[PDB]
Parts: sequence; C-alpha cells; structure tokens
Amino acid sequence: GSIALPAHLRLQPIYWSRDDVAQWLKWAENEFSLRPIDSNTFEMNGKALLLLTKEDFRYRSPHSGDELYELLQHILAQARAAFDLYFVLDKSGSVANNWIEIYNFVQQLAERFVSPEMRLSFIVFSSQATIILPLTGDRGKISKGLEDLKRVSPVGETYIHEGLKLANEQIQKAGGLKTSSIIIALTDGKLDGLVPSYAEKEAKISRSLGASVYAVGVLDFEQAQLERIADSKEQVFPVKGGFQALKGIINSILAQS
Ligand SMILES: [Cl-]
Ligand SMILES: [Cl-]
Ligand SMILES: [Mg+2]
Repeated sequence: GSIALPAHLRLQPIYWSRDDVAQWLKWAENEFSLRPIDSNTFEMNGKALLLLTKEDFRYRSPHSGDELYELLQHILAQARAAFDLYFVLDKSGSVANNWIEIYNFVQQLAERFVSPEMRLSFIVFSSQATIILPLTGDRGKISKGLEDLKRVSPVGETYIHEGLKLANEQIQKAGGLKTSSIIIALTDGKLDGLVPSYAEKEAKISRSLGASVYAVGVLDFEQAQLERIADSKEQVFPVKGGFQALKGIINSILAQS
C-alpha cells in the first residue's frame, strides 16, 4: 500500500496548486511507467481535481486516467487517516554534538503531519524518560512542544527502553482501532549493558499494542542494533539521508493506514 509521493507535495491534495497538479502528473508518469501525459491534461488546482469523476479522468487521459484517479484516492485516503506518532528522542551524552540533527528531523516531520486526525507526542530519554509533549493534535501545544525540545541539553546514559515505555503507556490509554499508532526512535544506536536486551524486549510490547516502530539513526550508528528495535530493516532510516530518508519514512508511515 506504499505510495512514493514526492516530499514537496503537501499531504492533503485540496491544497495542491495548479503547479502541484502538474508536478504530480510528471511524477506519476515516471513512477508508474505511464504513457506520455500532457502537462496540460488537468489545468486546475487540487480542489478542482477532487471534483472530477473517474470517467472525467478517463476522458482526459484515455491511457492513464483510471489509474490516476485511483492513485488520487489512495493519496487522499492516507491523508485523512488517523495517526498517533510518538517520537522517542535520545538525549544522552552520545548525541551532544547531534541534538541539531535529531531536532530538525522531528520538526521537519511534525510540520508535515498537519491533518486534523494526526496527533503527536514528544518523549525524551537519557538515564530517565520524560514526556515533553503529551499526545495531541493541537498545533498550538505542539509548537510549545517544539520550543521546549530546542532547549534540551543532551546528558546521561542511553536508556532507550525507558523512552519506549512512556510511548507504550500513552498508547495503552488512547490507542484505538483505525488509529495507526507509530513510534519513531531517533537514537545513535550505542547501547551499553542490558539496554540492548530491554530495548528489543520493549519494542515488542509496542508491536504487541498494534504500534509500528521506526528507528532513525544519527551520525554514526549501529545498523544491526536498530534493525532489532524497528519492525523490519525497511523501517530504519539514516538522518543524514537528508530530504531523501525524510521522504522515505513519511511514506512508510502513511502506508501503515
Ligand atoms: Cl484533502
Ligand atoms: Cl551514553
Ligand atoms: Mg548513546
């Protein structure tokens, strides 16, 4: 159910400009090996595009119209799905020179998930874990949540199982059917002592609650270590992957609905 939508394109198509519709068309054509689509085939914005019928799509693109209609529908269906995103953020001394890297990632990601049925929660952890921002879809509270993350000063050990625990406890209380709970751990992978075991054990609880566990490594990280925390190796993304990993995880999350 994956749609490799370009990063630029807003999550919701009703905000697409006339130029976004052209760019969607150019992308769809290379992504899906479609026959040449005239860039003048849909001369309208997203609002207008949502009013065309499938048969209109066929009139306008006899070769690819039905496919483009369904492609839109999937895009729209994932843009309206419910998501609980829980960011588990490493604040240990291992990442002191990389707090920049973690924060700008969390912010880029939060500024994309803006639909009314998307809530976010910010959790930090070092030796202990703390909830900076309780799960909420309130943009105003989320902004203060971001402003608090900027002042985080990284210190301590890497007790990542404490961080996942605070995600779990929130999911227990408001996790629901048709509410894809997602966990995004931004860490460096340097786990000492029993933390690897407790982490792999605690990520299973997340999977036992219906949540999907994504791992995002910062700077130089242990690839194998994260692979054991995330659901699959396909759910591990390097933060240094820039706009390319950032797109990848978005569409991976969106296709969880
Ligand atoms: Cl929309
Ligand atoms: Cl450490
Ligand atoms: Mg560390």
